[PDB]
Amino acid sequence: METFDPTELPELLKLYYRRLFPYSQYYRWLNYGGVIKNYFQHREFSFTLKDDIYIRYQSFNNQSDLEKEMQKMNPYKIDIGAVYSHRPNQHNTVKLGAFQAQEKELVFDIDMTDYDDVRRCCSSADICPKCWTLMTMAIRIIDRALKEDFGFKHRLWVYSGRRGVHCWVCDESVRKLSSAVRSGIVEYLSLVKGGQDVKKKVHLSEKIHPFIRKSINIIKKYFEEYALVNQDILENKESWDKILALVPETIHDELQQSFQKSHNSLQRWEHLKKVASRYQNNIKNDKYGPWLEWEIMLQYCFPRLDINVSKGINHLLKSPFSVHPKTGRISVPIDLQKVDQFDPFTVPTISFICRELDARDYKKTSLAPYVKVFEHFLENLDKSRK
Amino acid sequence: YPHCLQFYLQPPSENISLIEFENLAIDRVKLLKSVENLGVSYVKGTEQYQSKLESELRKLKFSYRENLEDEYEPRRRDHISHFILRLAYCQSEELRRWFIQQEMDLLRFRFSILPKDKIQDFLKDSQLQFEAISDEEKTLREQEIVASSPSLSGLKLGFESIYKIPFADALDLFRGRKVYLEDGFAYVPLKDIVAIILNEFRAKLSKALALTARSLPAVQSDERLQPLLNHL
Amino acid sequence: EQVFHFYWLDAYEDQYNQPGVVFLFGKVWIESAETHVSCCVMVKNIERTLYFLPREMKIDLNTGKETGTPISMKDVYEEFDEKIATKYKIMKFKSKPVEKNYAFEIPDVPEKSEYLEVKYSAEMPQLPQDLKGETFSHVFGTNTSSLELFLMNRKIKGPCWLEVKSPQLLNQPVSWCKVEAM
Ligand SMILES: [Zn+2]
Repeated sequence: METFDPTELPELLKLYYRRLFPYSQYYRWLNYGGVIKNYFQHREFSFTLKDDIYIRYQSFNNQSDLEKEMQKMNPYKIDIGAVYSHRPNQHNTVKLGAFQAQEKELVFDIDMTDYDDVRRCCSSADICPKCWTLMTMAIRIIDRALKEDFGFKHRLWVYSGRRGVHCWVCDESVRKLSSAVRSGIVEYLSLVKGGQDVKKKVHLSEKIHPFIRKSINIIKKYFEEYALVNQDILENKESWDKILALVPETIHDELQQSFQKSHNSLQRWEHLKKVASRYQNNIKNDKYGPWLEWEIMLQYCFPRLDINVSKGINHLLKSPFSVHPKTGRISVPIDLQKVDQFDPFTVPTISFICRELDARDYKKTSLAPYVKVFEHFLENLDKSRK
Repeated sequence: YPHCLQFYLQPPSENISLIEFENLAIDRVKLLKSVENLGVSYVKGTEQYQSKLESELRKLKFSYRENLEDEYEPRRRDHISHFILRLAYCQSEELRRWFIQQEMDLLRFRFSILPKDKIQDFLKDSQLQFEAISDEEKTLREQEIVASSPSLSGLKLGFESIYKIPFADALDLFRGRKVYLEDGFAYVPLKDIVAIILNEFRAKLSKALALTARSLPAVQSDERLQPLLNHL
Repeated sequence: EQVFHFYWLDAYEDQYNQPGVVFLFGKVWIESAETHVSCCVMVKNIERTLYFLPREMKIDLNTGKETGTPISMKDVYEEFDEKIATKYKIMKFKSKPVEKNYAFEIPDVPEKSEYLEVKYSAEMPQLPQDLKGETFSHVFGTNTSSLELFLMNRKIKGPCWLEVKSPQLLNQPVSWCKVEAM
């Protein structure tokens, strides 16, 4: 997954900035009806032209000159940036050390490289439907997390285009909470804690957290299908050798015994469960628990979190419907209403949306559908405004 | 037992007797030193640690039964006592430490005896979210509360008036996965209520404390308050 | 042009007795006795300098209300032209715009601003210090000290060796040194 020729990108942005951007809807979605003064003007942008010359201190008063300059330059990477304490483009006027970042929309990102600890379907630049099963399942848990135990309803979801998916939520006041709260929620959702260094990455303690209960109820509906259908992870020495090396040892030979007398990958896990029923997670009491087996399942499909992007007030990320030149693909709105019907391969690139319009507004092609999610969130905002 | 238990605030600009001034000074300092000693002797929950203190403290005129608005005697004594000793320890970290730490533990103790209804209602009078659940929710959410946290054993959780919260100040009860969640309105036993009360108290208290220490020179032009200027 | 080495110790001047006039004093290498002897230096060409800090509006100075117009360096230059000559009859001047800095006790003005740097010889008299115009906010550099002006312009590090490039001789010696150079 990438782009194949930067030759078209100049003219593509040339037309896009001209007549392919919800400058009305965007000015709205940012300024938020202008309910606050010096609200938009300090809401920052960062722009990146040829050779990736990324530059801070970018902002314009209202939609008109915003457009005019966007079309004057056509930046090739655009980050929305927190409303810092004062005038961004005139930052160096006040006494130094007095310009900082007050209030930021709360951001989240999850990578596909996250799953690379076991991901064997495709590469770091190439994908397939198998890994995308994760981009279909993981978001469900994270979404419903904020949908049922965080008292928010201003959620918005996008897939970057190459690896990550984004969530730029602008909740009533969370836009204006302390970095401490950021780190807090991060710590909260950071359940399976594993990169490429530690093996027993989940020392899940005894008593569960009902959050984890709903997590499980989601796991036993969407993991095993992908696992033993799209991968059949018990296929050769390679995969399960990246598996059995996190396990206690009293039975650690029976699993391989089931490994290499096989014509499928089902009775293996079946006898796994069986011996677990005769295994003792607790030598003390009669609570034979799914600690290790479900740690296995979850860790093999769990949203790996970032420890610095979901707390900092300096990392800025892309704009709604701003092109990712290095995939063609542009920001695709993602919804629970669409999680059951998404495919990454069919959704269009900048090249493809261009060839779409290369045939008045977004009101003709599938871009009006794609921004139905946008204007839907905006509708909710109208309902958010009293 | 008295209204006394309250979060210190709003210096009471009366005008008073010089005698009563130094009296309150000495009294309160005695109480402090004592509490420290009594504490370091035993462990907290021991009933000596209760009996002895609830004897001494009641002896020095600070905790009796119901009376009028604020000009009841012992609450007034507590009030002016603190808001004097404030002028005592504004000249070290070690000092300000010791003072904070001691007042902290005192308030802990002196507060741990109020009747439950008085507890919750005075919390209500304190700030906004300081509000209680309905015990029906105990039945409704026993699974959630018990299985969620390891801070409770079995099914025998007493009839504690559990509390509704904003997560925005739960900043450790939840990130450590120690509580059930209802849209950040987590429900936690009284223990952590005391904890959080005491922590916000420490914070706000230090935040005030530093100010006077940044505003000393006034006393420098008097010498009646020469002992407590820096001589306790 | 000719030149000759010497040293300098004293730096004396006075505004009133004569403005735009400085005096330097020190030692001068002399070959006749193979030593250094007395001499001085008179100095003309002293420049009062101003930094015009602006507003960004045509605000009525008699009621204090904005009106909705930006400011150009041309604009403040115009108000200079037609305010100095309005009450001080500028004979000729020179100026450039510069973006400069300030970090001291003056309210609400920042360390990064527009300024119209206006030079002119000390010949012209001075003004009220906190002066302002209808379009601009203030001007720094009114009560300046010609001495420190020369110093912090030419950046001299205190006592040090010097020589005299382009030395032109004076009208009538009024110092008491065997030699003199203007
Ligand atoms: Zn693949």
